[PDB]
Order: sequence, then C-alpha cells, then structure tokens
Amino acid sequence: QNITEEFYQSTCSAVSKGYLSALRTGWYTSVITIELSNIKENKCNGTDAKVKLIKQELDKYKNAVTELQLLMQSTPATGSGSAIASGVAVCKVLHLEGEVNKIKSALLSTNKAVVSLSNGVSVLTFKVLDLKNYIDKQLLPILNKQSCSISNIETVIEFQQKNNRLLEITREFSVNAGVTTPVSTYMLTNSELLSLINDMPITNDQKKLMSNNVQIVRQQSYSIMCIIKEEVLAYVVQLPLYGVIDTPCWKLHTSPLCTTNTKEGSNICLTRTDRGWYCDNAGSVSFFPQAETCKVQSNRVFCDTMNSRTLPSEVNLCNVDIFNPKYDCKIMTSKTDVSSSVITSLGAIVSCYGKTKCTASNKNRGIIKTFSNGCDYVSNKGVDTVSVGNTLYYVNKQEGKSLYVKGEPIINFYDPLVFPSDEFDASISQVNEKINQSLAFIRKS
Amino acid sequence: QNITEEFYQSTCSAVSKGYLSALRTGWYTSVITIELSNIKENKCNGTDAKVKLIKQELDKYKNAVTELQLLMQSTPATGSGSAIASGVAVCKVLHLEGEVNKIKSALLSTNKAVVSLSNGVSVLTFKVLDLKNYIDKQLLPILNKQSCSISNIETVIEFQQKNNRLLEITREFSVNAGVTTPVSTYMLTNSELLSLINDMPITNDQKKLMSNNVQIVRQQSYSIMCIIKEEVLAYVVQLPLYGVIDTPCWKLHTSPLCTTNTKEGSNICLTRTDRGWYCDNAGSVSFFPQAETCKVQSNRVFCDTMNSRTLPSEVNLCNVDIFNPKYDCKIMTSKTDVSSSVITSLGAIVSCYGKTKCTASNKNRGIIKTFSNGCDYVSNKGVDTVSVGNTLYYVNKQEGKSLYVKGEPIINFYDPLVFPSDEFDASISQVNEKINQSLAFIRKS
Amino acid sequence: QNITEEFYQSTCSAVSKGYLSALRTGWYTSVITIELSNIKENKCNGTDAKVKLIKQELDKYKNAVTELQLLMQSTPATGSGSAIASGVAVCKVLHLEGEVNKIKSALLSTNKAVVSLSNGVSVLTFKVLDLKNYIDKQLLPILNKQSCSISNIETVIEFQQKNNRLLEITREFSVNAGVTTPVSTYMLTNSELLSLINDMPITNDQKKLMSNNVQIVRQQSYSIMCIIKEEVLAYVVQLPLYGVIDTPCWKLHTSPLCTTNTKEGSNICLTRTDRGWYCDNAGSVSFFPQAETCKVQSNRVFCDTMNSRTLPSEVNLCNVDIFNPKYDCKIMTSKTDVSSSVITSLGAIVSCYGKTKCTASNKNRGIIKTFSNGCDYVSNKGVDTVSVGNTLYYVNKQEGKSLYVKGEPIINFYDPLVFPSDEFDASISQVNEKINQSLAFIRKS
Repeated sequence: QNITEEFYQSTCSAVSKGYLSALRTGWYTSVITIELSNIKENKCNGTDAKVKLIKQELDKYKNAVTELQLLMQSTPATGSGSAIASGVAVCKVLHLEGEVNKIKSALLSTNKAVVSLSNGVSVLTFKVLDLKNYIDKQLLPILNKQSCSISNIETVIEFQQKNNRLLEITREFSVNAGVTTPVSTYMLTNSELLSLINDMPITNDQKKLMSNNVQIVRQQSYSIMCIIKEEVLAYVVQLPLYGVIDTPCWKLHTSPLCTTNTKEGSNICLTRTDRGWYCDNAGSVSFFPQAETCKVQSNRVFCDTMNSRTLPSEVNLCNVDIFNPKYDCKIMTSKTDVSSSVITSLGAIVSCYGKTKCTASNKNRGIIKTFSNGCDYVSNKGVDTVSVGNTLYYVNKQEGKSLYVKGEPIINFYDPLVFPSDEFDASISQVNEKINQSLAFIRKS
Repeated sequence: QNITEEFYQSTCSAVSKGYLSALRTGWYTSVITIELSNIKENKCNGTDAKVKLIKQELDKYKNAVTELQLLMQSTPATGSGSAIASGVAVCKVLHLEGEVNKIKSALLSTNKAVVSLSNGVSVLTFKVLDLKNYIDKQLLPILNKQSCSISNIETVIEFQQKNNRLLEITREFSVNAGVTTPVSTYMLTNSELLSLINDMPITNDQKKLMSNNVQIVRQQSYSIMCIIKEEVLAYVVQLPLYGVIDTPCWKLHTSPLCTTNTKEGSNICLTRTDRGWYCDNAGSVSFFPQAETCKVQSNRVFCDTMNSRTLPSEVNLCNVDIFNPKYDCKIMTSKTDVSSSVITSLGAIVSCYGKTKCTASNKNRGIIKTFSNGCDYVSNKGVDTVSVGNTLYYVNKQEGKSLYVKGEPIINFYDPLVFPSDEFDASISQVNEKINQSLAFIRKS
Repeated sequence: QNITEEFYQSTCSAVSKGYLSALRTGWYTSVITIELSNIKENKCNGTDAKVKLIKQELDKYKNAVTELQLLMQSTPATGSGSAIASGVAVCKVLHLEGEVNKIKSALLSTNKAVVSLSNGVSVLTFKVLDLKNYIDKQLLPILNKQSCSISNIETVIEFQQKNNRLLEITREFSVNAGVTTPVSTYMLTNSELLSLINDMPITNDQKKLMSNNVQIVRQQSYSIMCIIKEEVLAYVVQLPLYGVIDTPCWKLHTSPLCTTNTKEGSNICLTRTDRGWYCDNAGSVSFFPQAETCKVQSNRVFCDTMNSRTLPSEVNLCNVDIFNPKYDCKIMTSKTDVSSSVITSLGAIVSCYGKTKCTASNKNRGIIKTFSNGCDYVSNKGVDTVSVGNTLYYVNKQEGKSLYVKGEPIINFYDPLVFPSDEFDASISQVNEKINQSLAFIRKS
C-alpha cells in the first residue's frame, strides 16, 4: 500500500516504487453464440402498421446477417495478428463441419456449457441471445398466412429489443473488420463477463482481481467474429490471462539535465533514456516503452507482455550508481536547453533553463517555491500546481512519502569542448569512449 | 480577416500569418446530476407483456447502476492526469458526506443551481435527467402489488426513453474508465451546453466565441464521473477556459532543401526544424509541436497550453534572417533527397530532386507549372492540384494573397566535404561550430 | 495465389512476395440527401401521452437540425485537407442557389438520380431518408388542431425509427466536425453502398472488387456534411477510386543485425531502413512507411497513394545485392543489441543477442528449434509460437513456401574501431565514405 518516490539529483530522474504487477502472459478464448433465424424473403398482402414495422426490422435483420457474411468474406485484415492468433485458431476449427452442430447440440439445454473442440482446446460457449427460438415461435405463425396478420404491438417492441443488440454487434464488427478492442458491452454484457470470469480456469484470487478491475480487462481483450452457419453466428472473445502477479513494479521519469553557464549556446545536456514502466518478470525486468500500453488501478499495474522488452535484472543500477560496471545506462545528449516539467506520481521534476519562470504554487497560500536554473524536484505535499513558462502543470494528489537523493549533476563532470552533443540513442560507455578517443587526437597534437 | 502567406526561398519554408488565437489557460468544472431510483429486486407473479418489458429494462437499469459502481471501484486510470486534476478534486469533495445531500437539496426546486462546495469552489450543478421522480411516481405504484399490474404501453415506452440515455452514459464511461473526450452529446446535450456556457463566469464576448464554435469546445473538454450515492449519480465535466484571445498566430511549414549537383550521392540537405503552430502569449511565443493538438475554425486558432512549448519572442527572426545573432534556429541535415510536397494554407511548397515529376496542374486548363530541381512554391490562385512522382496533392482554396520572398538557398553556402550530414536535432550554431572545428583539423595538416 | 517469402541472412531481412495491389488514385463524390421538414415551434393544449412523446422527439428533431446548423457554422477544421478537397468543392457548389433546388427537383420522382452540378461535376444523388414527406403527411394534420389530437401509437413508433437515424447522423458529425472516417453504416447503409458502387463509373471487374471488400472501402472513404437549406440536408461521401490494380506488391521486414563477440559492449549493429509496403506503380515503386495505412484482404493489398513515397524501380536491388552501384540502401547503426523478433507473414525473424532465451516452440511437440546468437529465421511450418526472453510471439498460419537465402552477415565485414555506431538515417555510401575518411586520418598518423 505504501507508495514511494525517489528523485535523483545527479541524473535528473525519479522512480516511483511500491507498485504491484499484473502482466498478461496467455490468452483464454471463449465462443459467443447468437442463435439466428434462417428465413426466406416473405411477402404477404397487408397494409397493417403492425406488420409494416416488422418488415422494416426484418430487412434490418436480414441486412445485418447478409452484411456479416460480407464481413466473413473479408479475411482477417488486422495485424501483425500475433495477438489474435489464438482467436483465429478457434475460428478455423469452427469452419469444420460437425463443429457448428456440436455447439448447437450443447447449447440447446443451457445458455452456457463447455465444449471440446477438434483442436483439443476446451472452451466455454455462451448463447447470449436466442433470436432463433424467439423469431420462429413468436413471429413465424403470425406472418405464416396468406395475408399478414393483426397481432398487437407488445410483441413487435420486444422484437425491437432483440434486433437492437444484433445491429449493435454488426455495426462494431464492420468498422473494425471484425476485431474490436476494447470489447464493448454489446460484444459481452458486464453481467455475462463476470459469469465468464467465474467459470474460467484460475484461482479464486486471480478471479477476484479480474472481477474487480473489469474495465481494464475489457481494454486488454479482443472480440473476433468467426463464421455464420446453421442458424448460428459465432465470434470468439479472447480474455487476458495473467501469469505474473504481485511482482515489483516501478515507473521511471526522466527530464533533461544541462549546465548553468551564462553565455548562451555554451551549455551541454544529457537525459536518461528508457523511461517508462519497469516490472520484474521471471528473474528479469520487463521494460514497457510505449505510453498507455500499461493501465493502472492505483497501486496495481496492468500491462501486456507483447509490447514489452526484456532487460537484465541489473538495469535498476542505473537509478543509483549510473557509472556501474555491470550495465550500460543509455543517455541522449544535446545542447537544446528548453524548460520542461514531468508530472510524476508524487510530485514533479522541473528542468529550468534560460529566463523562463519556474514556480511551484499552492492555490491558497500562493507560490511556495521558485526553481533556480538546473534540475530539481518538488514534493506533492502542499503543492497544487506547477508552472513552467506559459505552461501550467497539475500535481497528483496520491498519498505517500517522497525522498530526495542529493548528488552532483553528472553533466558537470564533462568537458564541453570534446563533448558529443548529438547522440540520439547512445550509452555511457559510448560517451565515455567517444570523449577519450577525441582526447586521443588532441594529445598527438 | 486578411490571411497572408510568405514563402522563404532561402530556407525552403513558409509562414501563414493573419490568424487569431484562443489558448486554453484554465478549467471550469461543472457537476452533472442524474437523480437515480434506489429499488430492490422486485418480483411479482405476472406474465403480462407490459410488465415483462419493464423487468427487462429494469435489469438493464439495475445492471448499468451496479456496473457504474464497479467503474467507481476503478481508481482514475487515465494519465498523466494533470489535465483532469481539477475534475478529480471536485470528485473528491463529493465523497464527503453532507455534500451529496447539499446537491440534492439545491436541485429539488430547479434543474440548475450554483453550489458552494467544501473546497471553496463555486460550481454550477445540472440535473439533466430525473429518473428518481419518474420511476417512483409512474412505475412504483404499478408494480407495488401482490401481482404485476396491467397498465398500458404509453408509460413503458417513455421509460425506454429515460433509460436509453443512462445506458448511453454508462457505455461511454466503461470503455474510457470514466474519462471521455470529446464530451459526447449524451454526457451533455448541445442544448444543455449552450445554457452552461451562458451561465459560466466570463464576458459576453468570450461566451459568444464558445457558443459559436461548440464542436471545438467539445473536443477540448473532459467528462469525468465521480460517485453514486443517495439516489444520485454525479460526474464532473471540465470546460476549457481561454485566457489568451486575439493574439497573433502563424503556422510554420518546412520542406527539405538540397543541392542540385548532377552526380548521385553528392548532395547535402537541410530542413528547418520546429514546424507547427506559433502564437504570442504573455510577451513570449508558445510553440505547438504535435499536429491536430490545435483545432482551427478558419481565421481562428484553438489550442491547449498543456501540449505547448514556451519560446522567446525572438524566435520569429528565423523566418527572415536565419543567421540572426539572437536566437538559435534549429535545422536537421541529411543526404536523402526525396521529392516531397507540403500543403500550406494558401499554396504548396514543393521540393523536387532527382528525376521525379513535379507539376502544379489545373483541372480545366491543364498543367500550369513544371518545377525544376530545388525547392519552390506555387500560389493557390488558379491551381487545383499538385503532383509529385506518383502522389497527388490538393491545394487549399482559402482566399488571400501570398508573397514570394526571393533568396539564395542557404544549402549552397556550405562545403559538402566538411558538411555534417547526420544531425537529427541540431542548430545553426552547432553546424557552424562543427564545420569550423573540422576545418581546424585540415589547417593543421 | 502463391504467397512467397525470402529471408536474407546477409541483411537480416525478409520480403513477402506474391501480393496484388489496389492503390487509391482518385476520389468519387456522391451527394447524400435527407429531405427535412421545416416546422415552427408548435404548442397545443393536450396532456395525451401520444402527443407528449411526439413533442419530446420533435425537440430532439429540432435540436439535431439547429445543432447541425451550428456545425455548419464551423468551417472545415480537419487537415491538412488535401484528402477532402474534392468533397469540399462539392459542398461549395451546393451553396449556390439554384443548386439545392436542382437536387430537390431531380429527387422528387426517384430516390436516386444523377445530377450535373455548376462546377461541371457529374455526381449521383441519394435521398436515403424522406423525413419531409413522412412528417408533413402523417404528423402535421394530427397536431394541426386547436388541441393536440388522439392518434394511436403505431405512427409514433415509426416516427421514432425515422428520427433515430438522423440523431445518429448528427452525433457522428458533431464529434468529428462533420468529417468522419470510416464511413459509418448510418452515413451510408451497406445496402445503399452496394447500390452506389454498381452505378459509379468503372468496369464490372473494378466494381466486383469494391463490392467484395466493403469494409476496406469504408475505412478508405470520408463522410463530409455540406449544408442545410430548402428542407433538405446534404453531405458528400467521397469514395476511393483505384487506378492501380494487380501490380506486384511486397512487404519488407527488418530486424537488427549485430556481431557475436563475447566481451560486452564490443559489438556493432546495423538494421535495414525503409521497412513497410512496396508496390510497383507506373514504372516506379511506391513506398508506404506508416503502418496500417495499408489494409490487406489476404493476397490483396489496399493502400492510399497520399501516405506514399515514390522510389525508383531499382530499390528492390537492396533485397539481393545490397552493395549495388545503382541505389543507396539505407541502414541505421548502433551498439544496442536487444533481442527482438518480427512476425512476418510466413514465419518470424529472430535477432538473439546476449543470454536471453530465443526458441521456436510447437504446442504439441514442444520446442522445435533453439536460436543461437545472431539473426535467423524460422518457417511457419509446424511452428505455432516463438518466444524471445519474456515476450511470446505467435506465427501467422498462411499457407505458402518460404525460402532461406544463405549469406555472410554484412556486419562482419566492418571494423568495429572505425565503425560509426550512431547513424539514425544513413546509407551504405555514407557508412562507406565515413569509414574511409576515418581511415584517411589514421594513415596520415
């Protein structure tokens, strides 16, 4: 529960420690079934407004079915496609005959049942909506006359409710070529999802975590539609399976670090590279570069290992002894000294250069701190907002202690004349070797 | 109203002048209220189709309420979160007891009223939909029988209209974890928004601008949902507050500038860096790097100062005397001479290199100009489209004069042998210093 | 139908050949019309629930019309705007009087008809919904009384169906400022689209391709709304027109290539630049850098030439003889040896460096291959997934042969001491020239 932060004055970086992990390592596939009604184009001679409204929505029903066949004609266009290979594999098994009828036989008794597929995969099936039973029992004998019948409007409105979810299904499948994420509430109702999470094979502790952070599970799950035949449409919904839980996570925040020399254009800078989410995973650390690829319920981190990067466990040494002999801490160099500010979880790192104003201000008591030229940090305690130049930043109000690690800025240890100031993705060893090789040429002079 | 453009032949860049500003500097928070009905699971013994449709939507009603509580269990996952700290602060004050009842007491008389919160913030409250009064007065005494009643269908359909907006609210909150942008029409009706803009504290001139460009205000506003208790759901909608209006804005367009030497691979190039939106703000210029972070009703520019960058006022000198002694104009160098074209607001900059065709063509009279090797500009007058290689570009038809600033291309002033041709983010001073230091080594030879 | 892949061991790259093209070269504009009803605010003295529901939706009807006028007040804010200049041009012609009435006269007889505009453009018009005829014939004489009438509910529900699509139109136009893509099913029904594709001028073969891959056409089409007047709203829907069909396409996949020296930090790397989609177009090759700018029904590639890049036909030589004297193959250099894996269409390229595990595993028989240090490739035959470190990758199951082109890795031909290892966007000639110039300084020593 304790959330900690440590600002590194020497490297102009901060690490937010005390976070718990939830890394997606596997995929669970579930087949969702809608029992459709195979009807041919009917036409009876009536002008009744009851049967007129039925024709309009039967057309919308028939159009959504025939268009979902047109989408079926479209081969999976998303990807990449590594992330959906499990759902595609289930779709391919549904093509085989004697598999669509297997689902139909197992779902006649109950709205949910486990089925063993031909590929040996044991998946749970769900008949969310039964259009077949309703349309044939309620609406078929009405319009099965020489002229359209005269039934009341109560049955027509209920038919609007049934057809409304199907229209919502085909409209989301069409714009996304049958692969939608996050899984909308119509692909799988929130009530249906919790029932699906309770069934699926994992512990009660792992089920409790997924059922509490539902929205995060929806954003890390794909809805894939596979086929339509035998009066049934089927689409597979992949669900994240998390194999790494409760391992240490920490987020690295980096800000430029320059010198404070007076004459303009005579300053060198460097910035810590590889900022983002770090989490221990199987004796190593998994790096997450892309922003918002990790979701975060407070104190818990949810990420996917597909957008990851494997790093050795010694990578955390760059947060203490950046000159460590074990790992190659990456930095980028430049002479651009623009004033910026990074909002970390328990404060804000501020890099103030030039004449631009840099202040941390509290709305009630006013400005509480004015930042001098350099890189510094302000604790979130008693600080509402932080301003840099003409840009206003707001500080997070998460409760926790923040530590200030004092240290000489490493940018002061380098000579500006032989300093390489255009290294996009370099390391300490490269900067150390490039300078010594540059000084090797000046000695021979 | 006058829109001007100036192409700089020396730097292969153009500036579109004559634009008015609208920079977001603050946030106004408004609490939106939906009076919910606290009902326990009712079950009466009836098969009437009137009461059957009620049960279906009451389940959808109860499910949307209980799921919106599940979303409430999810801590704010978006961000960052600087941009929503004001809305979060209002959400936290709503948690305190004696605050939810304060909103309920002030909204019993009118559908809108200003409320003073515990945090000293004066915010306007809105009861958009009153589900509590309708459900209890119209539907409670019907189903408050030993068996479900037999009321007509007119009341059931009206209940579908009320429940439809709530289902639209929870479905948008669920996919976005309660933070949606742009604010949809269901979070706040267009009619409700104009009424909210008229009330809010600002001048009639600032209210007239927001009420005219509604869609731009929606795209720069966040909908945040805070809590559900005491038969009321509440969600705060932040609205942009613009403190900078009618200050000069101009958009910088840059295109590569190479040499025209015949032998392949013997050409050097450079391109002006920091292209995008520039607007004067409080004695300085605010730079906007990210595209589409600024919206633009013609002749008016709408941007947010959070995605900004503060630059000194002398930054505009890079558009005239790029060799100015005051500011360090940034350029990037390379030897890649690919033919490209940038569509500016009143024409198009064309960089033609190699043998690729570069023509400005009018659909009625045909090709009007053929571009030679180098960087040039064509006015939008009498020009419909511009083609480069196999890529077709269309020119904007905005009315205004365009000026051609003749000048020797600066790429011709540099010696290709000592020229650094791999500078990602460099400046004129660095290129000037790097070449002189390279020539310092050849003199000692 | 044959899909081929060739892995290049010397360059650590693979090319997926055997694909067919479909490049968008032009735009076809179609005017979509909804005949609106011009009604003034009516108020009759009734409390009937039939006429009460009418007032609620007439307000939603009137609000959607008046708000769509507010959106009309917003000048086109999207772009750029090259891609929509054709639709904007049609919108501007609709402003001229005697043009809105021309559409109204030609659509009174049929729901679809071709119209010659003032700009000489021949466009097909579509009256998708006729709100004017329905509202005035069915609902006007009802409420045209001194007190609201007592008509039944069948007509009210049909009015809900008509007004529902209009509310769907204005809600999508509002969030996107009137420019939406992909074109939703409500901007143009799937049934209306196929009828539009059949009419439009092109061959039966080009019509058959568009009608089969409907969803891809929707994602490469824009819906633009132009004006509201004379009881008619109009919005233009641009449709892709493909001028390049059945030309060779191939996708280039690149992975880092490093050395295998034991001592850490003593390795140099290089990676092929310009990975993505390549397609021959008019005697040259069109390069597509941005991912997902090309859609892909299997065996067919759909791209837009606006996000393209024109390259000479000799660019394919970088896939065989990278040291070719005709073209300058671009590579980037670094010393970062991170283990990665690229999922190509018929396998996976794996770059294994360090101690990180690199295995290709089949779920039934287990691990089938362990990758040594370097860059290698594994065929999709009998391989389900491929793991690198803590990241799991899944292989595509597309059927086709894959060829292994053996060759000495070019990274072994370079001396690490004089090797430039920080070239972001460089070429072979630059690396060749930079090393020789570095060796020119060591000879004079």
